[PDB]
Amino acid sequence: DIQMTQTTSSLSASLGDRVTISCRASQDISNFLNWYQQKPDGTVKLLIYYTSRLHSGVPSRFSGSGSGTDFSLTISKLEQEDIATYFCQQGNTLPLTFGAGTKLELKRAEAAPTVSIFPPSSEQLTSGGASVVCFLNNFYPKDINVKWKIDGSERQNGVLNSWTDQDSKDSTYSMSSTLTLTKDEYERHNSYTCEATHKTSTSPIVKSFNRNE
Amino acid sequence: EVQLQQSGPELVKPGASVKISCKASGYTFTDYYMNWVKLSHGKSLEWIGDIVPNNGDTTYNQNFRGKATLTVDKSSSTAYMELRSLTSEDSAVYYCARFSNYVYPFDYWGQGTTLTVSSAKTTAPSVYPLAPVCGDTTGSSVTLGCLVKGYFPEPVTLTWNSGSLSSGVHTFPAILQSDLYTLSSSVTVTSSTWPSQSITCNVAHPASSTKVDKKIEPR
Amino acid sequence: APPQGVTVSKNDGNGTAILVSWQPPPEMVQEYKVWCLGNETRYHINKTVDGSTFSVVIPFLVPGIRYSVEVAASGSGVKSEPQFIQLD
Repeated sequence: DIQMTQTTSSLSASLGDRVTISCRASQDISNFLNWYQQKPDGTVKLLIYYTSRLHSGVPSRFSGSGSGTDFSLTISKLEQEDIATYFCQQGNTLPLTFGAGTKLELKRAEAAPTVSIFPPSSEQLTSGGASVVCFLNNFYPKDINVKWKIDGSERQNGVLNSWTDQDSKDSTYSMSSTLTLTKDEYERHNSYTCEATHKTSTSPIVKSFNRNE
Repeated sequence: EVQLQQSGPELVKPGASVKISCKASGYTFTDYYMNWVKLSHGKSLEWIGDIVPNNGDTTYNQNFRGKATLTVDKSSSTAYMELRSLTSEDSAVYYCARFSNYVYPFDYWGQGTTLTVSSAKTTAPSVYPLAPVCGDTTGSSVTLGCLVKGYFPEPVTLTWNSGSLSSGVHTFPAILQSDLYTLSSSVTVTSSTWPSQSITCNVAHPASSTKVDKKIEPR
Repeated sequence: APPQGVTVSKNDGNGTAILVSWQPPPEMVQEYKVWCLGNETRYHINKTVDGSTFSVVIPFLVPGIRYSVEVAASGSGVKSEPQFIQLD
């Protein structure tokens, strides 16, 4: 089999930048190298065929180039609708193989997260479970840390964190941190605190509440 | 225009089988090979194999031999793929795509079919309202939440005020929690908006034929 | 009887597609079939259009490959004498 290698799985650039995505074949595939674009909604479309040929309908800012085993896809001036995942594909040899894909994201200025903490709903408590939720919204870059404290003591077990995809409007990220306990354990404690640490400040952002009140 | 229409999402238990379809229209079915392609987290994009609609001749990626079986019904312009002995690594999105011959590009793709392989049963979500902490929040804006817990399989659809509230919304990707999914969504509005106006989170879970409306009330 | 006056040309611009066109055979045609063949089986392209269609675009020809183009009216009737085209 022929292995297609896209070394960079994630690439960040600014709008208007010249963006180049690389693709490597484990051996000579001549010029049988195609590029596909996958949108967030799962739609896949042909962009470039035979190394450098632009498919009908595709904006002229897209181009391709190759050298037998080295290939590249270039966007001359990055637009927002170009934010997607790009795959290369060799068609020289069976079985057909793809690169692992390169996902594009946007750069922007650093932004501190807006933090909100939410006690378990009275409804959830009726189920015997208790989820404490912390929203960390509209920050950049994506890297962030959250610490949970219960009655002044750090809690690590029962925490799940989920990041949104980059916001299509302001290019920020958001993350939800959820501490899930049993009802009984939740009611054996009073103070619940979530602490967000982001590169925008040496001081963490702290949101808390007391169960009894 | 050329269209490749794939069948809906499937949930299947480990060890069992599944048969998914790809219905072609807008061209002469026999003019093109039909292919199947797998998109997974573990191995990204993989070519499974192709089939000649005119006679049903198949070519397989050896890696999928013993896993995938391709068939066609040319009278209905439909291609089929059957996956057997299903495991976790089979959970993926499966595409059908055509080409004139294997040196030619995949110029038209189906919309994809999501397969989930799990022992977890179809389960409706519990929907919990997330109102601000009982007693003061800093700022001129207010953030509300909706917690959607313990459903299976994906997906759910979540809206706020039936789409009237669309700005300032973050819906976080669902996470597996003891083989069930949990999702949350936040919405941020001016203090002038809530609680003077009603804000309701709307949750739909098609697999369990469930719709839930949860109004967010002050604690 | 074969389709008459078969024409083959680059659909051009800067792509790779060709445009194949023809006239009806002398003297009821339900389908026209086009064969675009290379030196190996993997280059073989089949295309089918209805009896009231007299041109078709064939995209994605492989550069440097000498293709033969044949058309037949409709299995199918006598094929037009093959014409050849090769892109840079």
